[PDB]
Amino acid sequence: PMSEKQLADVVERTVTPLMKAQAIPGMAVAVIYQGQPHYFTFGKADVAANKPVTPQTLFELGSVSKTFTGVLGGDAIARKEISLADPVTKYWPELTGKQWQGIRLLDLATYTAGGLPLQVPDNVTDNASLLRFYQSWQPKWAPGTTRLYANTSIGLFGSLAVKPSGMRFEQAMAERVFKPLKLNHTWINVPHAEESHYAWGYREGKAVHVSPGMLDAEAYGVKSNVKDMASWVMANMAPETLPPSTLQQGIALAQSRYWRVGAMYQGLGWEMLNWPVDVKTVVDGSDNKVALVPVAEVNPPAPPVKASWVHKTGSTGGFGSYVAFIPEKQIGIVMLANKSYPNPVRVETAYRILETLQ
Repeated sequence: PMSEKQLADVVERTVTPLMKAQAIPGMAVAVIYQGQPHYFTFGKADVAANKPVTPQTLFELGSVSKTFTGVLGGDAIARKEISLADPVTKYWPELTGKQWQGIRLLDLATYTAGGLPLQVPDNVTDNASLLRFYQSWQPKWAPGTTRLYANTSIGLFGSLAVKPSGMRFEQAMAERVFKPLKLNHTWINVPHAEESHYAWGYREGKAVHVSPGMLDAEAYGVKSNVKDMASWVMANMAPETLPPSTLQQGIALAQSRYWRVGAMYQGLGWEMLNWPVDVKTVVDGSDNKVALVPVAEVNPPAPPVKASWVHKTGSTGGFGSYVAFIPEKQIGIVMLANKSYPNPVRVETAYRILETLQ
């Protein structure tokens, strides 16, 4: 096996030229190897203040948040509070339009409603306007037949999935996911007392934080540090080491295979490819296209496959994050950066580091 010094050299030799070429001010990396997290930090969390990235620096996870939403939804299924087969209208009866007949929680969770768009419009700022948005939406294809990656899809899934619990989404996430996993520095809203740890993001050289928006918490709103994110990867890679619970069951539901697009399988938030797989296949299987694509159904959904590359990319205006793991090999990686840089580059960087552990 690689020593800690050998692993540090692999990470540093990869990340240093990457950060220079991409103008990424700061990165935090965790490698999961031999059952242990290994932390590596680089650069600046706050350029103007010359504050370094540390293992306590909070980054915006952007769409990596969808993995938390998927697991929380899986937990609600395991609690018997919701079923993926339930109609959307069971949880939002005001969605009376005929286009909503036949659309299920499954379709919201996995982007198969028939072309719900990527973003909630910024001018939609309350529930009355959000209702009008969904009631005006016209699908392009029948439900359960196409994939279009969308915050309006999985974001609405998360909001509806928590309704039987009596808690708002943020409360439910804290009580049912963050707290049982001891993710005590993972936040949907960064508390005032934690702001000193919150990195700035950088877009066109300017310091930025994610803007508020409807469904933000559900689709892109989690902030976390590299230590909690390493714990999140460990819990999802080896849920059998957790005590028996609805959360453990929900982790399994989120890594179940519901649809296939090419070499990618869609979970709840998580996405998977069968392992072994070449890096070019992972890159080609992780583009969320602007246009709709057809899907193949996995019926019934297939339970988690240990021989998988499991991953999620995510960004905000100022941040770029990536998590990936291979349960068969018990290796994984977290890369948090305070600039958004291309998703294929995140995959290539992660794949190269993980390949040295094999």
